[PDB]
Amino acid sequence: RTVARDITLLECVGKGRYGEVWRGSWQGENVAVKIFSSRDEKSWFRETELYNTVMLRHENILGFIASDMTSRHSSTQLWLITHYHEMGSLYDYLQLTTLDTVSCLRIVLSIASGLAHLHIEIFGGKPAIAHRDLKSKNILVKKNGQCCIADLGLAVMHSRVGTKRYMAPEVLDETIQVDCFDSYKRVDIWAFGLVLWEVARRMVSNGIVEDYKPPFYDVVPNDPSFEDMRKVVCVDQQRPNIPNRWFSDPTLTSLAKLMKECWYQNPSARLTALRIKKTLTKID
Ligand SMILES: COc1cc(-c2cncc(-c3ccc(C4CCN(C)CC4)cc3)c2C)cc(OC)c1OC
Ligand SMILES: COc1cc(-c2cncc(-c3ccc(C4CCN(C)CC4)cc3)c2C)cc(OC)c1OC
Ligand SMILES: COc1cc(-c2cncc(-c3ccc(C4CCN(C)CC4)cc3)c2C)cc(OC)c1OC
Repeated sequence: RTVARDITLLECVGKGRYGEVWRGSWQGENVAVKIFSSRDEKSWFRETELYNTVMLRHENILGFIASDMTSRHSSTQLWLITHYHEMGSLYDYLQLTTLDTVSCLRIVLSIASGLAHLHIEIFGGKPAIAHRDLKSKNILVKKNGQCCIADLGLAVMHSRVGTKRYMAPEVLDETIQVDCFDSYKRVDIWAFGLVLWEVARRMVSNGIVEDYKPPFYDVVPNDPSFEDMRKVVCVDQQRPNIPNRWFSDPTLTSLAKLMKECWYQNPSARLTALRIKKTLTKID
C-alpha cells in the first residue's frame, strides 16, 4: 500500500525559543506541525513517550496525529503533528474578543474538563498526568466554543521548567514535595486559577469589561525573573486583583470565589479539578 507522508507547510502561526508551529495540509485536511528547536528536543521526547504509553483521546485535549523523527545530513528534525484549531490560542482570542456569561462558562468548564481528564487515573485506562505548564498560550479555542489543552512536553505520569509568571508559590520557594504526584496536580490548579482570572476579566457585566492583561501584569516586569515572582507570590503573598464590578454579577462573584480556592498558599487546601467542574456546573 501507499503511505502518504507528505505534509505541505502553508503558513507559520507561531515562532519562539521552542521552534515553530505551521498550519499544514495532509490529504486535503489542515494539521498543525510543531517543528522543535535543538534547544527543546526533550519536550518532543517527553510528549512522544507519553503518547506511546497512553493514546489520550478527549475533546478538551489537543488531538494527537503523529510524532516524526527524520534524519538530515548533520541533524535530526523532530515534528509533532496535531489537530489544527484555526481560532488559535485562548491568549490570542482574549486580546480583542469579549465574552458573555454562556461563552465564559463554556470556556472555563471545557478547560477544567480537559484538566480533570489529565489528572484522573483510570484502571483497566490511563495513568494520572500533571501538565506542569498550564497557561492561556497552551489552550486552543475550538469553533464550538470549547477549548483544548496543548503541550505535554513537561507532563509527568503516575500509576525546561514551567513558565515563571504562572509558577505556584511552592515551585518559587522550592518547598514543593517532588516525590509526591499530588504536588504536581496542585501546581496545575494554581495555574488554572490564573487562567480563570484572565478569562473572567473579558466577560462583560453591566456594560463593563476589563482589558486583557496577563496575571501579575501590575507587579512584575515583562519576562519576570524567578526572584521577581518569588517576592510577589511567596514573600508578599500577592494575588490577582478582583475588580469591584464583579460583585454586581452572580457569575463573576462565583468565579472570584473559585479562583481564590485555587490560590491558597497551602497546596493541599486548593480545590481539585473534579471539584472545580462540579462548582462550574452549578453556576447559572
Ligand atoms: C509513517 O509516517 C506516517 C504515516 C502516515 C500514514 C499514512 N497513510 C496510512 C497510514 C496507515 C495507518 C494505519 C495502517 C494500519 C492498517 C491496519 N493494519 C492492521 C495495521 C496498519 C496502515 C497505514 C499512515 C500511518 C501519515 C503520516 O503523517 C500524517 C506519517 O508521517 C508522520
Ligand atoms: C495518523 O492519522 C491518520 C491516519 C489515517 C489512516 C490512514 N490509513 C489507514 C488507517 C487505519 C485503517 C485501519 C485500522 C485498523 C486498526 C485495526 N483493525 C483492523 C480495525 C482498523 C487502523 C488505521 C488510518 C487511521 C487517516 C487519518 O485521517 C483521515 C489520519 O489523521 C490525520
Ligand atoms: C500551544 O501549542 C501548540 C499549538 C498548536 C496549534 C494548533 N492549532 C492551531 C494553532 C494556531 C493556528 C492559527 C493561529 C493564528 C493565525 C491566523 N490568525 C491571524 C490568528 C490565529 C495561531 C495558532 C496552533 C499554534 C500546535 C501545536 O503542536 C503541533 C502546539 O504545541 C503542542
